[PDB]
Amino acid sequence: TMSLGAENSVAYSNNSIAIPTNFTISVTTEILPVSMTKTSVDCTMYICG
Amino acid sequence: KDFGGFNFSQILPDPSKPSKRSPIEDLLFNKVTL
Repeated sequence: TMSLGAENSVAYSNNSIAIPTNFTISVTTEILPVSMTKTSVDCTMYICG
Repeated sequence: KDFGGFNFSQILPDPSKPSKRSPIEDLLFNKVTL
């Protein structure tokens, strides 16, 4: 049965905050299709020829 | 649940029932009939 991810119960108190010290610059990628091939089928040559 | 006075009890899951859903998620499942 699938795991939905790790369990990370975070330390919420009423007066404690977490603040970053360092950072990472991360480059992710994302692929999007924008176009198809421009096919075109004539009926008359297809159905009859 | 000490969130400064805010009461997220209607949206947090209810452990004292099965399926572990919030009250609002309970009424959302009971009000939609397949």
